[PDB]
Amino acid sequence: GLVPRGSHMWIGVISLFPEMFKAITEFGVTGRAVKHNLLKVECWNPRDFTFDKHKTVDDRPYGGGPGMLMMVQPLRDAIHTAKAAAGEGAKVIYLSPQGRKLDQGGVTELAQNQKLILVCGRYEGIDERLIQTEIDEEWSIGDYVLTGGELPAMTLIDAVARFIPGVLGFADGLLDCPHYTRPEVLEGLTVPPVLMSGHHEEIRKWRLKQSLQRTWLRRPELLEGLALTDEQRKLLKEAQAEHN
Amino acid sequence: GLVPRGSHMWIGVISLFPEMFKAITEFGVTGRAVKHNLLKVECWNPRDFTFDKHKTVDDRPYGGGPGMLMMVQPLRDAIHTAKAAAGEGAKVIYLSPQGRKLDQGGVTELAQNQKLILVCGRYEGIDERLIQTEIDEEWSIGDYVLTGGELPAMTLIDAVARFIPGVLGFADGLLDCPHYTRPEVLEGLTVPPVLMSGHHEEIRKWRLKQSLQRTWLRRPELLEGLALTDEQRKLLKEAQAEHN
Ligand SMILES: CC(C)(C)c1cccc(C(=O)NCC2(NC(=O)c3cccc4nocc34)CCCCC2)c1
Ligand SMILES: CC(C)(C)c1cccc(C(=O)NCC2(NC(=O)c3cccc4nocc34)CCCCC2)c1
Repeated sequence: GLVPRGSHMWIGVISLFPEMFKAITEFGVTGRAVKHNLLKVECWNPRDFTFDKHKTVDDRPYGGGPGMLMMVQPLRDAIHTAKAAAGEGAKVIYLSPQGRKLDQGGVTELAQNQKLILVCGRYEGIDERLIQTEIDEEWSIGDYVLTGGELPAMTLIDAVARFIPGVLGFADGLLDCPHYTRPEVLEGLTVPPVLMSGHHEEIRKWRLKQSLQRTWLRRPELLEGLALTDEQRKLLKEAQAEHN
Repeated sequence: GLVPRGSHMWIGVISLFPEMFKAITEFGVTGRAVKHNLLKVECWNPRDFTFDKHKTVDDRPYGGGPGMLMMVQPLRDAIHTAKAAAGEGAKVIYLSPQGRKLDQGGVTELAQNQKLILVCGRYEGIDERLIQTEIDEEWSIGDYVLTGGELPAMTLIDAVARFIPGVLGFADGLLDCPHYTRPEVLEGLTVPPVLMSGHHEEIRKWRLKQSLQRTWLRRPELLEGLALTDEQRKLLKEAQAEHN
C-alpha cells in the first residue's frame, strides 16, 4: 500500500432512498474509490427509525397546507446514529436550496473533512429547529427546483472524492481549452494545425490561451478570484484584443 | 386517463454508465413518473457502438498529454442512434462545465421540449467539433469539478420532470419560509406561535414575509429578475427594516 492508513474518506448519508447511492458507489471513479477502500459511503434510512406500523417518515406542517415535511423523530434519530458511527469530528451537511452555493473553493473546503454526514431532504424539507440542533452547514449545488437532496449529495460526493489520496494516485479550475481527438477531419472540420504540429511548446501556449479566452467569455466570474501569472495575463490580453 | 396522450416526456441519454440512471428511473417522483408512463428515459451506451475487440471508448488528444477524451466515433454513433429513435424535433444537450448555467428559468425553457437527448461526458470531455456537428445546447448545473456528466444529467431530468403533466396532477421559485412540524417544542426550541394559532390569514402573511426575507439574505440575485407584488414589496420592506 502506497497510501497512509488514515487518509481514507468516510461519508455517512441520511436518505429515504439509500439505493440511489449505488449510482456513485458502483460506477466510475467513485466506484473504483469504494472498491479500493479509499472511499466509504454508509447510508441510514429514516424509514428504519420509525415505530409506527406503516413506517411513516413524513409529517404535516404547523399552520397547515399541502407542503409535507420530513418527520422529525425518524430523521433526527437516523442522524444521531450516523453521528455515533462517525465518532468525533464528523461535519453534518444538509443539502439544501437555502444553503451556501457550492463552487470549487467550497468543494476544496469540504474535502478537508475526513468524515462527513450528508442529510438529504424530501417533501418540502426539514424542520427549521433541526437545522439549528443537528446541522453544521447548509450547501446548495445550484438554483433550481429538485424533488430531493440525493442527487445534490451524490454530486458533492463525486466532487470531493477527487481530493482523496489514492484517487488519481488552481489553473486547472479554469474552463478547459477546446479538445480535439481522431479523426483529423470530422465532417469537413479540421483540427487546429498547431495541435498536429508536434511543437509541444506551441501546443502548451495555444491550449492555455484558449482556456483563458473561454473562461473570459463564458465564466468571467471565475477570473475575479485569481491573480493570474504573467504568462496567463499576456495570453489573455492577446485573446481579448484578437476578439475584435 | 386524465392526461392527454401526447404530453408524455421522452429523454434519450448517452452515457458510458447507463445503470446509474436507475437512481432516477426507479425511485421517488421520477420513479413514479416512469412507472405511470409519464416519463420515458432511454439510454444508449457508446461502448455498444465500438468495433474493436476491447470496446475502446476513449481516445488520446491531438497535441498529447494525459487528458483522455471520449472516442469520437462510438459517441457520435450513439448520438445518431438516439436521434433516429427520437424522430424529428429532439434537442441535443451536452451536460458540460462550459455550458450555460442552469437555473429555474433555464429548467422551464428546457421543459418545453417533449423530446430531449442528453449527452454525458467522461474523461476530459468530447471533441470540440462534435459540439458543432451534433450538440444543440450546452448546459451546466454548477461551477465545480466532477468526474462525469451523468449526475448533472440526472439533476436536469429531476428538475424538468416536475413540469410533466400528470406529475403532481414564480413566487414558488423564491426560497421557502422556515418549516415547522411536530413536536411543539424540540429540545427546548418552540414553534413560532402564529403557526400554532389557527389564524390562517396571519399564517399566510407570516410565511410569505419569511420567504421574502430569507431570499433577500441568502439569494438576493433571485429578486433581481422579478417585479414583486404590492403585498410582497410591503412585507419585504418590513422585514428589511426589522433586520436592523
Ligand atoms: C430558489 C430555488 C433554489 C430554485 C428553490 C426554491 C424553493 C425550493 C427549492 C427546492 O428545490 N426545494 C426542494 C428540495 N431541493 C433540494 O434539496 C435542492 C434543490 C436545488 C439544489 C440543491 N442542493 O442541495 C439540495 C438542493 C428537495 C426536497 C427537500 C427540500 C429541498 C428550490
Ligand atoms: C470551472 C469548472 C466548472 C470548475 C470546471 C473547469 C474544468 C473542468 C471541469 C469539470 O468538471 N470537468 C469534468 C466534466 N464535468 C462535467 O461534466 C460537469 C461539471 C460540473 C457541472 C456540470 N454540469 O453538467 C456537466 C458538468 C466531467 C467529465 C467530462 C468533462 C466534463 C469543471
